[PDB]
Amino acid sequence: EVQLLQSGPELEKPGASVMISCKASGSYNMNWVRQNIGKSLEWIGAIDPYYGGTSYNQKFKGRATLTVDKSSSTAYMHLKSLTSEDSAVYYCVSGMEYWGQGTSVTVSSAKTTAPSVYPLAPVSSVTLGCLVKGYFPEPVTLTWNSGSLSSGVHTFPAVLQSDLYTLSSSVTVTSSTWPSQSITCNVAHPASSTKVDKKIEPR
Amino acid sequence: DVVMTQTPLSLPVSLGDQASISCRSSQSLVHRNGNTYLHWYLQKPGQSPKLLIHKVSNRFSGVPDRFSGSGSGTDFTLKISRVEAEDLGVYFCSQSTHVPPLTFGAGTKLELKRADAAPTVSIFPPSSEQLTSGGASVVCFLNNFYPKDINVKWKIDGSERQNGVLNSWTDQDSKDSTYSMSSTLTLTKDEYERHNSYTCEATHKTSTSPIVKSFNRNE
Repeated sequence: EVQLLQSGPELEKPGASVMISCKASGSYNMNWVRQNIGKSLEWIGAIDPYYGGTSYNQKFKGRATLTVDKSSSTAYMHLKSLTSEDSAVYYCVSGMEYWGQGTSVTVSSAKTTAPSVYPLAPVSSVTLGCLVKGYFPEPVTLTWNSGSLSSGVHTFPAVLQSDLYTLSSSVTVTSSTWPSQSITCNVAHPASSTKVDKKIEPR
Repeated sequence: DVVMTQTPLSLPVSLGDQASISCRSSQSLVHRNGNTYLHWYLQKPGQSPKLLIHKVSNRFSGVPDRFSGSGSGTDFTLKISRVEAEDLGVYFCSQSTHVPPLTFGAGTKLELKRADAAPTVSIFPPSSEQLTSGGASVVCFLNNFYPKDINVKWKIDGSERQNGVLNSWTDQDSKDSTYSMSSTLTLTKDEYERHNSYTCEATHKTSTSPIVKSFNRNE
């Protein structure tokens, strides 16, 4: 019944602040909830769009400020003094009934960094891979043979560690397919205008 | 604050099975006004949560009647009479009797059952390209296994190395219902040139003994 459109991904340094928006349409208190990397949910607080009254989780009361712009049917969440614990997906929720699509916030000291892309060649079926290391921010995209190779692929979720991301992908094909045919991973990182093709060669 | 405890953490089912999931609160959710503010949400893979049941047993608009909620006081249950593919995802309970703060259970993942499957394990030495830049990552894929729990250790010249490991896991495969894992051990080139024997070792339900793949740097 109510649709909630949230603003796009945010990237901030430790100690900085973030402001995220939630535009409501259709026809209740606006709640904000954090979803942590392990999927756990934490309620931040709520605001009455009518008069502007608020209620906060004591955990967030010192750093979070909720506001509403009635003229634009838009709710805002401001969160200051950010730490890595605040790297999460933030949802606005109307009446605890309808959820927005979520806004990612990443809190990191990292600067934009292009990935290094490394071929993973083997030491009836053969497994090859592609290691995409040391990039920031998300996302990267990875395909095999320009997308024509889609079966037998496992592309793993990116993981942030020491303030850079790593991703990897494996592809498994019949032994008669490679190296008799070519296998290439195609990696794109738009934030750094990176587009690389890494052909996997026998060692 | 009220602690919501959900069990089990993971519930594997076959399509068509009944499913029951439990949510227990650290104290009674009966409010002084007579209401019990216990609610259930489903978050399907890649989506935002959706409300299924509010105030113990009220089905939210559009929710099919195969979903039902029951319980009282501190003990609550969500039942699915017959599980469908579209029901797979993470179920959360929440309480709003004792606020602030409203609190949530940790989630129960409703997943598909299939036959046990041993992982296909593949190990990869550093690429020549990476070595040129002075780094040395060793990668192990453990692919298409079931059930989901698995443990990996890296052992170098017969001794475990814990520093420099980065692990990632896929969600349940849409085609074969299996799970996969990637483990990357990142060393400096100097460290790599100090030891020659590299082993990726896993434990998994499918074997009483460790599952291993190895290589010798010196070929």
